[PDB]
Amino acid sequence: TMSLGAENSVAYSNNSIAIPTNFTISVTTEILPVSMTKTSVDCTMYICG
Amino acid sequence: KDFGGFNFSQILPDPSKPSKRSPIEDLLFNKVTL
Repeated sequence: TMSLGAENSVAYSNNSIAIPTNFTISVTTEILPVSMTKTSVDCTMYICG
Repeated sequence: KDFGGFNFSQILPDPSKPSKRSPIEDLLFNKVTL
């Protein structure tokens, strides 16, 4: 049965905050299709020829 | 649940029932009939 991810119960108190010290610059990628091939089928040559 | 006075009890899951859903998620499942 699938795991939905790790369990990370975070330390919420009423007066404690977490603040970053360092950072990472991360480059992710994302692929999007924008176009198809421009096919075109004539009926008359297809159905009859 | 000490969130400064805010009461997220209607949206947090209810452990004292099965399926572990919030009250609002309970009424959302009971009000939609397949």
